[PDB]
Amino acid sequence: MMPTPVILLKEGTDSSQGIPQLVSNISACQVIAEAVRTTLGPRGMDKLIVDGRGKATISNDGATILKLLDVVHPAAKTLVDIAKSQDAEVGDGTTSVTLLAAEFLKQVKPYVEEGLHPQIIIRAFRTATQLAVNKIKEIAVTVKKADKVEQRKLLEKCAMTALSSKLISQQKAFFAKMVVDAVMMLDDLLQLKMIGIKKVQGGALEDSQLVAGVAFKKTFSYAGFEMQPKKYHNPKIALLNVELELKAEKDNAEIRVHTVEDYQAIVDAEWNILYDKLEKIHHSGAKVVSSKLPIGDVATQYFADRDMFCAGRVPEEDLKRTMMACGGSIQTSVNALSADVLGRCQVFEETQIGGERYNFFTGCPKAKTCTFILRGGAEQFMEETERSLHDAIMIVRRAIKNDSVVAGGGAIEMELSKYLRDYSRTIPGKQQLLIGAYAKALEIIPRQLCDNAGFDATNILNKLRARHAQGGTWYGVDINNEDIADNFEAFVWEPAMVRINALTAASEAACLIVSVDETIKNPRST
Amino acid sequence: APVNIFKAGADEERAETARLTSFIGAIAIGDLVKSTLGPKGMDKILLSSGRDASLMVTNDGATILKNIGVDNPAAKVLVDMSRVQDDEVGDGTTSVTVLAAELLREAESLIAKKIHPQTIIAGWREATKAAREALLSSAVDHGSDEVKFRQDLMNIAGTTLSSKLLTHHKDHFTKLAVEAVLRLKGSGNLEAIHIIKKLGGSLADSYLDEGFLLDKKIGVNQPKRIENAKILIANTGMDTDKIKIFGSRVRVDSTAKVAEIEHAEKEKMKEKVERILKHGINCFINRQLIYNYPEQLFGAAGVMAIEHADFAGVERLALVTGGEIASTFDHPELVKLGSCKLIEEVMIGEDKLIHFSGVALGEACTIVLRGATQQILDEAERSLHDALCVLAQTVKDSRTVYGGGCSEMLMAHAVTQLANRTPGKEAVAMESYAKALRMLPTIIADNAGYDSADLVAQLRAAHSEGNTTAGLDMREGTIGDMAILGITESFQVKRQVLLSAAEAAEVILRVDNIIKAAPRKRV
Amino acid sequence: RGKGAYQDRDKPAQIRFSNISAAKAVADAIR
Amino acid sequence: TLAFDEYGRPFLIIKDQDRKSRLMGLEALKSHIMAAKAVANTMRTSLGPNGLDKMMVDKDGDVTVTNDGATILSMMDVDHQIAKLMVELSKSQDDEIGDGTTGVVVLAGALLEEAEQLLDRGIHPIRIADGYEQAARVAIEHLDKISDSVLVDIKDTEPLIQTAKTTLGSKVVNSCHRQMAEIAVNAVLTVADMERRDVDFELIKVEGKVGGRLEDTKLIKGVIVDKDFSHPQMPKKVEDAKIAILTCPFEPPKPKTKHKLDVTSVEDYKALQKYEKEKFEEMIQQIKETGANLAICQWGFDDEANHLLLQNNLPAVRWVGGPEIELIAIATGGRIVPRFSELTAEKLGFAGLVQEISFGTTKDKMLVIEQCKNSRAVTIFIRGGNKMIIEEAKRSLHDALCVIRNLIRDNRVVYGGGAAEISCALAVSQEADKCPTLEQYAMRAFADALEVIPMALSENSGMNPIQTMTEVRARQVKEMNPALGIDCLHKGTNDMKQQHVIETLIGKKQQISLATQMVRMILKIDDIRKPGESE
Repeated sequence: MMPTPVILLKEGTDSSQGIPQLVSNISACQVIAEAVRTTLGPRGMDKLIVDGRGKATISNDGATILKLLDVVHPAAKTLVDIAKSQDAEVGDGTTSVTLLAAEFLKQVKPYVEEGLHPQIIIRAFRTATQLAVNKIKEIAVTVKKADKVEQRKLLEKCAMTALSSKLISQQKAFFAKMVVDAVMMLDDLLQLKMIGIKKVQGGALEDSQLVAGVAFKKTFSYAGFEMQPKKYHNPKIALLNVELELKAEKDNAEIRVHTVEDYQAIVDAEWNILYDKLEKIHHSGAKVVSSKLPIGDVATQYFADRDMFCAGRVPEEDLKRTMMACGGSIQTSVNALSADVLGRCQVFEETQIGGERYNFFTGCPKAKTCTFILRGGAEQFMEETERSLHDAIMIVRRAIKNDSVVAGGGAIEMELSKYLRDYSRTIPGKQQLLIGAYAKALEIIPRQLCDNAGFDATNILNKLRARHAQGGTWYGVDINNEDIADNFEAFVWEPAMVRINALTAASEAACLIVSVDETIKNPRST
Repeated sequence: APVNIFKAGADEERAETARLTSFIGAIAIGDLVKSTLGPKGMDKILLSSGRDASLMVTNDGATILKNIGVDNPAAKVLVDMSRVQDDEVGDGTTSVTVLAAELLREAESLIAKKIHPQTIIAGWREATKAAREALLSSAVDHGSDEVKFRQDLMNIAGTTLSSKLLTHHKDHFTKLAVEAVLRLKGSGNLEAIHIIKKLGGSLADSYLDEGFLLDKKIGVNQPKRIENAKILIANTGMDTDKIKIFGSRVRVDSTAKVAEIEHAEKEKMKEKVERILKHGINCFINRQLIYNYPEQLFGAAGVMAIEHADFAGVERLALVTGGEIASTFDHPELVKLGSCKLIEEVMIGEDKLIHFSGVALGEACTIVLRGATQQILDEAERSLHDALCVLAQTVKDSRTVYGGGCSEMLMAHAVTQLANRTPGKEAVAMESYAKALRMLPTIIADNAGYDSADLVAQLRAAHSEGNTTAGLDMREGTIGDMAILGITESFQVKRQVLLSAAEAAEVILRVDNIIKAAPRKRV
Repeated sequence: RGKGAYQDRDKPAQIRFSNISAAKAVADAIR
Repeated sequence: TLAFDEYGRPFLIIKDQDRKSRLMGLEALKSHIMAAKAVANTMRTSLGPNGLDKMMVDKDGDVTVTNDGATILSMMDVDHQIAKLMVELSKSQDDEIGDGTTGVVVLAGALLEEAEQLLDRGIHPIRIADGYEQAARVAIEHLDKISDSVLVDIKDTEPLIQTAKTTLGSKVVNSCHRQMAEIAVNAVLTVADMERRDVDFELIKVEGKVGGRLEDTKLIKGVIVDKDFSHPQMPKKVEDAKIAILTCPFEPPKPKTKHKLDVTSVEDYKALQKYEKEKFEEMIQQIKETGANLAICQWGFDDEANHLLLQNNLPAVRWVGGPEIELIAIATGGRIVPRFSELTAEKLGFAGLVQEISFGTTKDKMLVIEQCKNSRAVTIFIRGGNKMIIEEAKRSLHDALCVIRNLIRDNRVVYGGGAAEISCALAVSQEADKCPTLEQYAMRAFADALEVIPMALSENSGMNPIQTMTEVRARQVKEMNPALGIDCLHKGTNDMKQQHVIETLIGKKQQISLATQMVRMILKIDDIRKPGESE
């Protein structure tokens, strides 16, 4: 009843200010965190979310959950945007980052209600963040056994760990070995665009295969492609961007004829031009001819009578991979074809995996790409499998170039809280209530790694506190025995960068929330 | 009819849907209660639309049908039939319902053969007479030799109860039915055996009270227990007597006279109680309520008084105490008193009741019915009512027939043997009567889950060559001797099932046209 | 031989189970 | 609370939060299992030789009665995200193997049903899912222990015909129990590639025409197309066919580009009239010079061509479709010729008697080829007294063709009739107690679930499942485990070796693996976020 001037300042704008607005902003962050609280750890559960199309997605990755929640609260969006970054920078840093960032605010929530201006909180968050990050660098371990079985084992252990919290139980040795070896097929850019994953329905997880070469799905064909046998033991591959239709035109020409002699000559010329191109393709050995452009009926029969195979309408993404897989080049014009532009492989066959036809290439020793073929009993089943392969490849790619790893589980988070407590007990004044709050939030990881599957959370956390304060700092939470286990000796390792970036992103998220005092929402929304 | 309609808001059906919808709607009644026929049938729950829905679980066809709310004007014919069967004998209500339905089903099939409806009716009349003789010639009599008569009552009680909730409690409730009736030795009032329903304990924990229980606990300032009490019952006024002058006022010059009259008012109430007490009594039951003033006078006299035990409670007490209503007391020497041993109160189901034990000439009893749930209590009560109603008549007409389908096959045999001596125009209808009679042992076997294809063939084959006592053995799934097994039914119950189904069924066959008046109060 | 056969196809085929489920819903309510 | 904060202000997290629903607990898990019971109760009614049919009414009013689970489950209107996955399970089995369209739903349902008690015992939902893997490995390993075959795919096709009889015995075509079993064997073995063990699905075409009876279904060593001779008086019989396959219209050649012929003088007008007449004569004589006596054309004819076809005694048909001319050229050993001027005798097809068949009062004029030369394609011609039995017959023969292909892919078989399922259940039970660390309850639940198949088979066969299961399971232990199953009529004894009940090894291996994986992906869920009303 108060803002009732004779002339309004703006229009109809909502505005909140002060302590209830900060509490509301923190509360929104606590609620959105609920979407991932049960997804952490090897015994996390999956979520089923239905979109407006009626299609469900089943997943447990934070980078897929938070994007489907239809968040509108200005503050809750903060914990989503930081997931967008961690998806690129880290990969594993999804559920753990969201939960820690939310806890950073919960620990100070009971204090921000009664004074304690955010200006002092933000400075303490920055101090504690720098302390925690430096501590990781001082404890991470490396190896000196590069280009030996010791590095292969490191990468395999990184892959088997990366495959945790997926729809994977006994297939870790099956997928992990192929992920490590698939990446070693790449050049020294390790560009992920060189690894394809394709889903073929039918069969179990263990029936998947890693193909050194490429394959295409045999798209729209014409009458005559039931012919051309699919048995080749040493084919050459021509990748062309040439039109092989009779109706190919320049779209701007008109052929004006004044006599019958030229009438027939044009009719014959149109057929002769097509045959000229086909004869130039021949005499090359390119028994396999592929193009992104149509290949018409006349060419299909020409190739059949010449004992050649062709297939058109191949997407550019597969032609580029085919070029890199077969070791050749892609030529647009046929007027300059030679043996020096063709690809080569040993086996080219059309198989029937899952009932659908697939044309596989293999046998090229200079294959810079590969394709992993997934088999499964459902669309969603394979879709979740594909996601598990993308993360495992990402962790292995990074582990090859950065061998600095830390203990998994909550082992590092307990040591970080130990270091911060040792710091805080040497600092006088208000900082004791702020550095400690940062440290206390760090236990959300070993807590949730127990709450989602029992393990007597109260006492097993007390054990971690007793052990880390007296002995080693690599102790975490086992899954098989409901007690403490040494993650270092068990080789439960994660790249050091996962936690370093998690601390940075979680700290910045907190500073974005506590630094806001006012929210202004324009009324114009149509 | 549909062309050139001259009706206001009414309609009619002729020769096309009138009989079709009548047969469908009526025959459906049989299928409803069909599942309740025999010792292995399942029970129904009937639900209301709301407003204290008062859920009822029951087996008996009469209690099912009377709560359905049948709207079809032809189906109502069989509903009323089942009411009459319940009112007359109190048993066989399912059997007569399904028998009439099966007769009607056959009639529709006979119409499809282009048999005139009057020929079908005529054939059923002849077949009915044949069946009546089969029952008359097969009746079993019981006269003297009481050691055999009592066994017959145990067989009749067991048969009726076997079809109700009280299945595996036969060793308790069979005696409660037979002995309660035998103790009456008089008119079948069916009110001299009272049932009190209490929660707590199992059905097997029910028992028969040798005496008589009253409600309305023993007063305020009155003895709680007197040995060798003399009992007086009454139907008189305790207070506000307003003696018989209508339009009389007290009109005085001062309030002193009002106080003096008030004393006179109490003096006459004192005299009234003294006139009752001169009888020499220990226990006083009055239908009308007892007010504060006579309650003190009876207490001071050492005599208990019960107020308003029930409207008919005093009449029931008269029969079990051997006294008289005594609505007026002016000649104590002409008033008969009762006598008992104990008037103590007993605790039954956390409720104190007044127990008159050892009462002379006690031609009445009370059954104390215990159960876990209210649905158990209500269905168990009905089971007692049904068995007592049949027994109260069996002790008057000792003729019985053999059950288990035996009587039904005997009736079907007589109809078949005579139908084959008649010309085809009518024999086809008499045979249909016998076919309906044989549906009853078929339904009984089918509800239990027995191979009726063999039980019916074996039972008919048995009765084709003597074996006039053969019937269904519902324990093993075979054919047995009804006399040895002890499976019998009251003659009157079986007679009425035969006659009622035949008489009611004709009502439907005679109708070719239904005229339906315009409805009222439907908007 | 199977010594007989009986086809049970009627409304009780579902009630015999529906009544049990309703009772379970309350039985667990106060667990 | 949502839409109300402790300060009296609205509290809004996600768009239209008041129209959402979330319930996690154990209720998401019980809801998933309960919904699966509704699915299992459907398919269990069509399992075994007495399986009952379903009538499916489509959204447009069309009605078809089928037994094939692929046709039943694919026509559902179920709006439940997990029940939809139960349909995908039957799809994966149909695509890989093509047999167990009923079995994988019944088995997967039993695993979900038996799992219900395990949650109530307090066993972690994921430990249940993992426990099924430990038991499943046992059943799979023993499944491959008992297997033998004498099929060589040369002449000793007796067990191959028997396999087709086992599959077809469940369908509505038992009036042709033998006839269709033999058709299916002959259809595949005449086109299958013995070198690679591959069978190309395009080499067996299935056609049909309403009328007659199932007993009139024949296997034609050739192709069937819609015949429509361009000239109505053209003879309808060719005894020795020399077939020209042409993809050019019988009209004067035209350019594909913009032409716009300029005509100025009368000499130009009249000269063109002559030149065009000659083109009609040349295009026909170019066929006769090759010795051809039957032309089959993708395109139509000009009126001028029909007369020339008559005078040159050259029968031909018109407007034969893409896949029809493709199959004809392959079946007859010929090649498709682009133009008239490219015709040569070397590209002609060779075939025997060519005839068209008239059916009753109709004008269908269907092709029959009597003789062929080393054809690698066959056509099945299905008859029937109504549209429904013919469409079901198409699926019945499809299943028979699929199990033949499966034996060619892998010639290892097992004994059916429930013998494999009961034996697996017994094997898992024996190892379920080696060792009962945590998973004792889960491994036993798996063994019990395996019995859902002989139990449902017993019910549909009219037997009591307790009286039947207790006898067979005892007999398989008291003596060295025979291939002892169950049946409805018993056929004497239940020895599967004497009843010849043959099923494929790779079929059952997929049924166990695919059912197990489907159960896992729907147990490990505890949160469903489905939207409600639009507004």
